[PDB]
Amino acid sequence: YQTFQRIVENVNVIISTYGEGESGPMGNIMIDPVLGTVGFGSGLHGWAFTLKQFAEMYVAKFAERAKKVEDMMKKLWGDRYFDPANGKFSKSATSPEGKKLPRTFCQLILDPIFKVFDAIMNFKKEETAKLIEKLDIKLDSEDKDKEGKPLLKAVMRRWLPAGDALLQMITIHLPSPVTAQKYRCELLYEGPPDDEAAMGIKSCDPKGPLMMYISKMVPTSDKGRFYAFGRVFSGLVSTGLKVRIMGPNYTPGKKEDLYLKPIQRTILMMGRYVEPIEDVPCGNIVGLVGVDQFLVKTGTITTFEHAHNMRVMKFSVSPVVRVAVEAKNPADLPKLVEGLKRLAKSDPMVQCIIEESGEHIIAGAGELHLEICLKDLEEDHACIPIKKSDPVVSYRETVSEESNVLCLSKSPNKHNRLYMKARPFPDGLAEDIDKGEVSARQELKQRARYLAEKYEWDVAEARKIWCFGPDGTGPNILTDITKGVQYLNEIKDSVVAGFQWATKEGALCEENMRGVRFDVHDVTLHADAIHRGGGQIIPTARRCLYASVLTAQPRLMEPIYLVEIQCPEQVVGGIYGVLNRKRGHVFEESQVAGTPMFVVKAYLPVNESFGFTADLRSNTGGQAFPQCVFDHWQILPGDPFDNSSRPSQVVAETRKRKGLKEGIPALDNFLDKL
Amino acid sequence: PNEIKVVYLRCTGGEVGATSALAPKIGPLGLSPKKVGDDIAKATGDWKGLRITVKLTIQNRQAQIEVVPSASALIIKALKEITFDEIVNIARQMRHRSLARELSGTIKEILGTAQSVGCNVDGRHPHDIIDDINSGAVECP
Amino acid sequence: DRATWKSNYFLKIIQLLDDYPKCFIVGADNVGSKQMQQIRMSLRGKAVVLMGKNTMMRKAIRGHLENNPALEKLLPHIRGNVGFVFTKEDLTEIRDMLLANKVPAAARAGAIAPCEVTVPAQNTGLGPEKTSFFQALGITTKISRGTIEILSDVQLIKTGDKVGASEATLLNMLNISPFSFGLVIQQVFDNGSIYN
RNA sequence: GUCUCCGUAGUGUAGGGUAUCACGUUCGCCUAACACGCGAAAGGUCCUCGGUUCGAAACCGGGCGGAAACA
RNA sequence: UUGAUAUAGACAGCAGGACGGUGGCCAUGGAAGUCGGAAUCCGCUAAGGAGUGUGUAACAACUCACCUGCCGAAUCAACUAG
Repeated sequence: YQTFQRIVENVNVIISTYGEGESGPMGNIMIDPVLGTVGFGSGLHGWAFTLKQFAEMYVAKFAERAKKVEDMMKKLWGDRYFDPANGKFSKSATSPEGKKLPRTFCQLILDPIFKVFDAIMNFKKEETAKLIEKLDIKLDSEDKDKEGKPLLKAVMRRWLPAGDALLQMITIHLPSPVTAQKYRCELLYEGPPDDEAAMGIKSCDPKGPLMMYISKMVPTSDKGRFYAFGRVFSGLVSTGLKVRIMGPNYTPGKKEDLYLKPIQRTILMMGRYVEPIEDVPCGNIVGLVGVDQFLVKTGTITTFEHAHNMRVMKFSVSPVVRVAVEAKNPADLPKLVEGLKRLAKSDPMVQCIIEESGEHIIAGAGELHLEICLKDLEEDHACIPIKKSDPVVSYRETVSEESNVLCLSKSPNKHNRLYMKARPFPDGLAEDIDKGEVSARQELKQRARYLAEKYEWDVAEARKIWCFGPDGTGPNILTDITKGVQYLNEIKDSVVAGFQWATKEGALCEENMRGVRFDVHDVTLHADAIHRGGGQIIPTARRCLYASVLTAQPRLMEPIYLVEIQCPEQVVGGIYGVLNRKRGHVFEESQVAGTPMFVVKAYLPVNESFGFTADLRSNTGGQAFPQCVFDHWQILPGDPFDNSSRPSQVVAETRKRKGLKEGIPALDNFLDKL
Repeated sequence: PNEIKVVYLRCTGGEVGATSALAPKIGPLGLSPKKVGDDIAKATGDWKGLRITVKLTIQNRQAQIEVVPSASALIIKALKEITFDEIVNIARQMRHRSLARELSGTIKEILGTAQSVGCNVDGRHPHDIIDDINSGAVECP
Repeated sequence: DRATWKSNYFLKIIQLLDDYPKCFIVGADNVGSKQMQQIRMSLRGKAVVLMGKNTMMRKAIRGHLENNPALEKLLPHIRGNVGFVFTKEDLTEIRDMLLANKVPAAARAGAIAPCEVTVPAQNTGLGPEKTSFFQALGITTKISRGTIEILSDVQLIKTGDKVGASEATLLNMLNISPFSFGLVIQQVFDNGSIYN
């Protein structure tokens, strides 16, 4: 009784602190052993029981039946005691004569089961025989011949079947759909309670607007198709009835994510067995066939033409753990993509995304979750041999400070020469770029005004913007300071193309840079237009730009990204420690309005994320909800120019995977003499 | 409790910072200030001093009084931009002066020695004056 | 430095004993440095406090006070832990303001508590996260208005007993004053005289 | 293991009194243009290190190597 | 053997106190005495190092040398070779 009471008080407390739905919209949620909403049994031995059954045969051995068992059901649980000497209960902890008694609970509930158990584990034969007739349970076949612990199981299973006990308990305590909708739809339908679908869902009138929501999608027997699982909330569904098919990104005023079709058949699911049914009215679960191709992950089904979407499900977990999936054989990529689509269609939380270099990334909750995903993928979703690897961390490059010298390049016919300079960015102007407050589409005068007023930007160069980096929108700016010179206007297209090639196709690891400025100082251009071709300038532009970026003490930066981790009070030290070992720090920690929950946000480098959730669970005892989103980039501390620095290891492995010359070239190939 | 008690201290200064500031991390001690509270705190706290600038915050329901301790460590860096003799004498006078005193000369040694890393009067280390504390050892009283 | 140190202590106490004609004996108990610092500050203008090992004064008075006799009775009067505060003004004023300067000596681990402090029944105001301490110590407390509330006063510790670690930290979080002690005062000396 | 020989333009090559040539790249002539051809330019601290003498890639000592030959 | 401490009371145990600038500078993703590059103070005292170690992401927390209480006579260290 002691352990039972602590367990049930603890569940009461932990439903009080979170489930603010106390008296009011649902009244008393409280879990309480008195009124039979708490059941006792051990599933290994097929038995379960509540106080109610013992109340019943106690009444029997002593309309109005319900109350006459309910009075002593209230009496039995609690601190109230019972005496055997007088065969009467007692609110006192001891007899009037002064002798203590065990409580009514133990004396009338756990004395009998223990008497049953000890006698059969110590093999007490005639005691068992007199108990069975004292327990007046039928003696069926096969139990009078065997013995031992299996006899224990069989006989007390026959005494208290779990089937009837839990069937009756759940029928009397859990609520049927009429009661469920009156307080469930406010978090189910985005539509106002005045719309026609709203009244249907509140009432569950199975003769009007068919409401549906497909959440689980279980695979079929064949291999590639599935059944769409969901519980009907309104209306009555039948075979082949034309119905709107809308998913999450659907908007009522648009046809996107909208489909108009019937269903193929209506199938009930039971265990491993299936059964078609003619029709299903409101309130209950069912599986459907033929809804496979026209839904993604999850969606809803509505007969009504104005019904909006249902509320998309929220997960405490996020697709945080990621692993790359590429086939063993290069000619399985379409097979693989059909596999990934099937996998993403099956489990309603995974995300399959193509990252910038093209890898196929499967993002999920935990390592075991992902493990099951790729197991099913390599078995049935694609049935194709697979190769596994962590996601590759992509890196952007930058310069620490200004290039020391004015870099010079010569055309391969030596008819032209280039003078230019390089700078880093004083602040996160690249962040304003990605935000969009500075962009190519922005006009020259107004963008110039913004730059001059906000970042002390040169007014002379205010009208001298040339390029905005990769694709003309990237976080790299090229301008010109060359004064009064003439054929440079015919070099601009070539220099812009060269700078584009340089930024997209980089220098140290052949990657994109971020937050770097380039200004061309002086140019000596051959008079005629034929000797300074694009194949004669653009290579020189890239040479000179690589020269500059090497001369300026080059640097590397890592995608340090935000981890929003949900955690209770007791193991904030755990997240502190794990972020510390993984080069991470919290910048935002706060308490939530409930009580036990801490919402905590910390910076963490992406390359440190592999296995991060695993050790997080290890140090938290499985008490962490590590949401992960990208935050920003930041300078990687070490200087790649030294070999013994961690950037040097990054650049080496990145060059290795990109299959290039491991050695960084010296300034000889980029910088040339006059 | 004087209608509010958020008297705990803060250790940011110089630039406003704001976003770089720890206001999100020290929100729930008073729960009132938030970013507007941080900004109004630093508007009066931008200057005086120019350092970590430890401050003691006394709430005003919505606003706060960020009284700065006259920390010798803070003020010396606030004064250097060098002899600063009468200035450091005056700075010693403006603090609570207690510093486990026996005499004014005790705090004089303490605050003319506190900047053993910030140098001292012109071309001498902040120790010779401490040994020969005679020039105005009674100048404060 | 030790030899010159002892020489200096002899000399300073000798000079200050020649200077102050009347003194008063204090027992420096298990007292913090903060409280001694603060009283020595409060006493700084009017009196002087000092102490060390309880025997340099013994040798000093027994070997250097023959020329100033009637300074022999302290010899059996200073034993154990002791403190000397030498003052010039009236005795009664010093007595009253010293017994007035009180400090809330906390409930440190492993200390005797000759006082009976029992927790009453009131709303502590604490957040709903520290109830584990009370539930371990045997107090049933339910959250009220978002605050920890103790339903009934229950006895905590008697006199002259040993205090528990979780109990000690309980007293610490509640901030209610445990056994408090500053300067414990035994004997007074006034030019050849003994009193309370 | 010992012994013998040898470490040079990108590549390979010969060689005390400032590294030759071939190809490699650029290159400029010729051609309608390519090819071809020719020309120049660039290009190796001569394996490293210690010594020796006015000075050493050379001469003498080591260390590495590589190659055989014996064992 | 060499040195050191010790009635001005060691050694050892048990009990106390071990503070302000200062969460010293510069490093910072976080470094408060303790990840580190430098400087190395003073007030108070009996005493406290801008720090012995443990520890915290840091705090916090202890711990130490520093001094004091009981304790009242010798003790302790580095070597040496039988």
